[PDB]
Amino acid sequence: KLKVAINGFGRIGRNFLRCWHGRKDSPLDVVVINDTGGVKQASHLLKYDSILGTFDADVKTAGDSAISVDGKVIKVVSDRNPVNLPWGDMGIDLVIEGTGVFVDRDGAGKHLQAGAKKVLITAPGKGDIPTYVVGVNEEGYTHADTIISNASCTTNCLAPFVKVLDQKFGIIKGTMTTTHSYTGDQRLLDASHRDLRRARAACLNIVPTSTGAAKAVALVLPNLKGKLNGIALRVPTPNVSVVDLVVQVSKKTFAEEVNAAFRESADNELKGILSVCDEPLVSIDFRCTDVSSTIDSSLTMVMGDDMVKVIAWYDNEWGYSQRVVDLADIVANKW
Amino acid sequence: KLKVAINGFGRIGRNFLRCWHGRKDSPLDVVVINDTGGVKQASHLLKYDSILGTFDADVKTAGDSAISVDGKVIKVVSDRNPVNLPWGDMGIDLVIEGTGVFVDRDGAGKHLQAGAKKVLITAPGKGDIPTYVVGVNEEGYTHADTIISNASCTTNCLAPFVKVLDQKFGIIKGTMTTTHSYTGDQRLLDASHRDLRRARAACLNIVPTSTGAAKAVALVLPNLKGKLNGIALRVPTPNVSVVDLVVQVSKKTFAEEVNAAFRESADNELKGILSVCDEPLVSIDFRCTDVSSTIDSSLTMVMGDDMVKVIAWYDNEWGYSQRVVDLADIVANKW
Amino acid sequence: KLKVAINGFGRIGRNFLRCWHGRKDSPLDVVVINDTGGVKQASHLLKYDSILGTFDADVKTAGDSAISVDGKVIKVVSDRNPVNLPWGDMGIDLVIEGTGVFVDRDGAGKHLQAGAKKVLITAPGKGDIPTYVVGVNEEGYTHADTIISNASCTTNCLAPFVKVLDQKFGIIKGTMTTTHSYTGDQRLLDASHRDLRRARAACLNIVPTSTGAAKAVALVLPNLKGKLNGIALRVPTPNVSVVDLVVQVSKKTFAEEVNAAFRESADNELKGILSVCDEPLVSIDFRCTDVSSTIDSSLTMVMGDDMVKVIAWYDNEWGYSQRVVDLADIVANKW
Amino acid sequence: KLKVAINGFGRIGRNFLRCWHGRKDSPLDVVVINDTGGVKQASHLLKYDSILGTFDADVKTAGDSAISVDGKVIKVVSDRNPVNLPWGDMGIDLVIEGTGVFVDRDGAGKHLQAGAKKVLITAPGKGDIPTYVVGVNEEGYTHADTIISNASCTTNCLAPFVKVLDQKFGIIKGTMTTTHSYTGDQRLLDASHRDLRRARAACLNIVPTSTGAAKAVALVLPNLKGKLNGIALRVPTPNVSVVDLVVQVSKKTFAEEVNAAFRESADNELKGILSVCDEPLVSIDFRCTDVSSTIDSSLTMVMGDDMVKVIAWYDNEWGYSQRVVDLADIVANKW
Repeated sequence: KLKVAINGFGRIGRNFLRCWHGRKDSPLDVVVINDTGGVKQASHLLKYDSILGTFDADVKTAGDSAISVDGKVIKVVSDRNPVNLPWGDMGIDLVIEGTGVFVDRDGAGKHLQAGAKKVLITAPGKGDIPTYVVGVNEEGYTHADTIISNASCTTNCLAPFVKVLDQKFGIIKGTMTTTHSYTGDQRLLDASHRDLRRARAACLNIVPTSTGAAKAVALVLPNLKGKLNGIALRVPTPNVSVVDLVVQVSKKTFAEEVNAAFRESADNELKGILSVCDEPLVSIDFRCTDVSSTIDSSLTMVMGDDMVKVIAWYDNEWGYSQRVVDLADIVANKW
Repeated sequence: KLKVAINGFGRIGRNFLRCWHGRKDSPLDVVVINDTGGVKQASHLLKYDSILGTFDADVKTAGDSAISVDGKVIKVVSDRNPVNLPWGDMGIDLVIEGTGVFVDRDGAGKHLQAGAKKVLITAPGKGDIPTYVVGVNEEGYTHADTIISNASCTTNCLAPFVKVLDQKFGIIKGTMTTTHSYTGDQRLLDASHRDLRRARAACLNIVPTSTGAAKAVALVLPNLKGKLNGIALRVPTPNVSVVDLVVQVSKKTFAEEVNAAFRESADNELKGILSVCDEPLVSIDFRCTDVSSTIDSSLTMVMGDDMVKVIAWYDNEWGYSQRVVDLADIVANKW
Repeated sequence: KLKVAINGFGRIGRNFLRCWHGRKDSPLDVVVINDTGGVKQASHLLKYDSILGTFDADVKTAGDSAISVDGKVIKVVSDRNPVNLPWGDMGIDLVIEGTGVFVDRDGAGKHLQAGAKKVLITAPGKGDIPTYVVGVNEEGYTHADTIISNASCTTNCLAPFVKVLDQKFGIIKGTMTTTHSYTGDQRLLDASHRDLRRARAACLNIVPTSTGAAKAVALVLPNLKGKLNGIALRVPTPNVSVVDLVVQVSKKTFAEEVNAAFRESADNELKGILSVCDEPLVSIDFRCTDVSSTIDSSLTMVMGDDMVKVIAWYDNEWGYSQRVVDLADIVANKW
Repeated sequence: KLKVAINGFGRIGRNFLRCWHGRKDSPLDVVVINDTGGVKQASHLLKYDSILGTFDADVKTAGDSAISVDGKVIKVVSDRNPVNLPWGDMGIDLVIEGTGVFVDRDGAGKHLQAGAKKVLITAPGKGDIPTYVVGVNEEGYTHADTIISNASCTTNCLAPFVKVLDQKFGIIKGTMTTTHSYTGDQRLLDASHRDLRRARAACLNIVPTSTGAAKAVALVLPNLKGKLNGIALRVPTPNVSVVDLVVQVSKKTFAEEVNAAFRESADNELKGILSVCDEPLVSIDFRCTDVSSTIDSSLTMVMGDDMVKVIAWYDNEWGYSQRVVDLADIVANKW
């Protein structure tokens, strides 16, 4: 139904495509991809992937500016400068902005110059741009919004249960580490990088970095402004990340009661978004799970009586892309 | 000077040997090794190691029950049952117990049956056994002690700065995660293990596990009984681990003041035991450092005003072995 | 139809179970598992696996000596000594011997003492034991055979195309390296192992080892006795291995003609066993492929005019288990 | 003595610096580095490295355009376009060209425009450019040569023993695989790359690639023109690579006799360049070895009677840089 274009056909982009493609009765129709990489490359990389594994579809080139996915021809255009793209002419309604570069209203604003009606950025914006997280504040999406964000996938992991915690015990202050699967921009071998931590061999190192995720939460849960801070440690697992959140709450509680509250929500207001796992699983068991955030219930601790600790696993790539589609077809669904 | 025997010549054992061997004017003399592995294997494995790298010494077999290390002949005996070992006859004074199995007074007690004068266990004991951590409570070692422990190397990392924090701001309650290099007992591929978490491929997984380290701290810093809890996440780095400690203190403080307190101690009561790093380093930069614990100062945070967070790197193998020698030559030094 | 028992429920065993379970109209019925590990563990490990990924089935305990797989109850018994097992009473026809230990006629012979009618060993035997490879010599299986082998999965990879090469160009002599995914018996950290190469950290090392595979080929392709030798290099990829075979042939040929011969067979006598890949794929694209051996056609070289080189990818775990079922239901099919 | 400038201060460049710096009585003096990265970064990255480990030196910034290495101030300049660099004014004699980009006489020729007297490229050139390998053809270096190459470090590994083999048994034809530590230009995660093989996650994959090394050998051992071909398989080890060379020789030989010939040369014409290892070592034991190439003698095979197979380990980074200095101080030594 909704005329959809994907800007950028790297990990996030391709990820969105196969996510959308696996859906029951998608309100969305994807007609075009803007990628400078070329049609041969876009095809190949869409079909094969070390993390998501081979795509279960007939993916091939259809001429020299399109790919088919089981017959379904998708168009492929190739401009570096977004103001050019034949959006207008192709009557595009929603752009998935996955390049990572055009995060402001001034960079992303270039898409509505090509004559596109709405833009969804797959990354936090630099102010004045409304971020949204399905399960957290999705209710607040006006149709008037021309440019919207979906935040980091860490924030997509963290916000849902922070909501639950805040709603039910009342976060006073808290801090958080994100044990995080290594990520594209890091260095295979020690080499040049603006972050001297991130210049360093990704496969050999626990590498510390800043995370936007803590302050970023405040954007979608205003009640938490300046109550959280964080750090990330990139580790040599390719995918699947864990958040390690310590908060102090106002309602005296205990480990078991916390876990009950998450289950309460996992079966109700967050069904499909939050899960609670009561099994002794390891990181690679959360590969390809459809939820933003799974609480590892055996690991929840409360010291005592008000400092609560919570460990949640998230699939950094797939779980996030799932949300992007969840957001995109709310945009579509209420037109 | 001190007649020293090493029981068990696996990682911990060999590690102790090359640690001792690199020392200025060692009060210790190592004369015997009890290993069922054999002399060819003990030699080879002592010379070559993926983590510590090739040992800078002439290591070779000397006949069939001894190895030389640059001429210095060390004897090698081979009984499974410790009550047998010719300790008495060889006049052994101090046994480094590195097998991991004989942790109680009833298992380790078997060494003084062979006629050994004192035993040092390289692991926490099961009650009635005094643990000791150099920098923390080493002052309390009586000579009367026949069986002593050195705790986990995690506790050896954590106790020193927990001391500082407790002494200076006063820990009320706190919790802690140990991002930890994977460890020998874990599974290369998914296979049988008492811990279903630990049955799982070590090189592919963030694997959660219990850590003794938090309660274990209380043993050496009694003021902290039941104030700390913890968890570990084994990750696919071979060596070099980080502790991620969140506490609530009673003296309102700020990130910068905390770091000053560690530096205060790193230059004084903990010189050589605690360091503070002001450089943006990554895990593999702490390989082969001589200290129990290095604070990553850029990472210290305080929210607000009393919840303090501290990240410290430790070399799990080398730093710990360094302490074992530090303990062993206190035992020797005051005879 | 065929009454089937699985001895040993580690990687190979569990692998066979989920392989069998995914089949169109299996002639096989699996009724019992002999595993000392326990029912809780066998369930969990059957459901979750880092290499094959979560099993797409309802796997759970059914009482204390059985597991269900989507309702289908499988029995679980637990003796260490095979002569005991209630095979006779349970009327077992075919034992999948996956423990790895009972490879001779004298060790495996213990199963027919429990009153089992035929045994299939999932590893090369020590002489007098007929090995079989589907696609290579499966035609020669008499029903009289009480004990049969399926060789190494390396031999299962190598034999098929060695056949083709031998049949069509005529191998004179040749040599071969198996770049091989690391394997269970290797060491996570440097520690005790009969092979001093294999004592060493698996995740950090290219580790050289002996392979049975070259001489083992001669067993199923007698024409090649003493014409091949090999070595393996274990590498830090978990699964998916490559064979790097150099032969000298008698029929002067060229890279392109060789590849044509494999395709000839991949579409005919080896359809489902050998594939030829004309795509620039990497190791992790061959995960979960159903064939013994995929030729990487872009990589075939001929120097000149008679020294041919061939690179084939194989899934060490899954592809092999697929064959085990292929063998097991030939045994069943011709009763 | 020799006025030396280093162009490019990435892995190869920094590697050369610490290599030169560790030398007995270097005829070389390094006075300048051209790096766009900046002085803070160049310092840090020179001091810390995941592969070579912390540099054993006082490395720090000295003002804003220089670094000190134990007092010894080295200058740091920063132009992208080489024709600009103040070589002339600084009286530079020899440029180490380590950027990788300026490999032709037309790109590298730009350095002698800045007024530099000789250039040494750390990579194969595109024709008309003399390559040199110490131990192989170093005798042929005229002083007239303004632009020289040092080939790939694979060729630096392979050429020495190919020489020995050719000299002593006489290579007729042969083929070769290079199991190779992953390398900078590969992809941390599946992403855009001219080579679709090399676009793929480096840490998860055995990735096949073309190697220049086989044809490249012919350049330094002309007798072997069109007698060798090769392929590489990048694997997830960071450093330390192995060459797997199969040749057919004319002198009927046997495994043991081959190995004797290498030892013959390792103690004579190739002392310090080729070694022969008779120990069951693994890849990570060859870290930081000073030789181009170590033969793994236990692995040599001869089938039969004339197809010889040889496995040699090389340190891709350090061993090569060692040669670069070996070449540079021949240039210096005969002025």
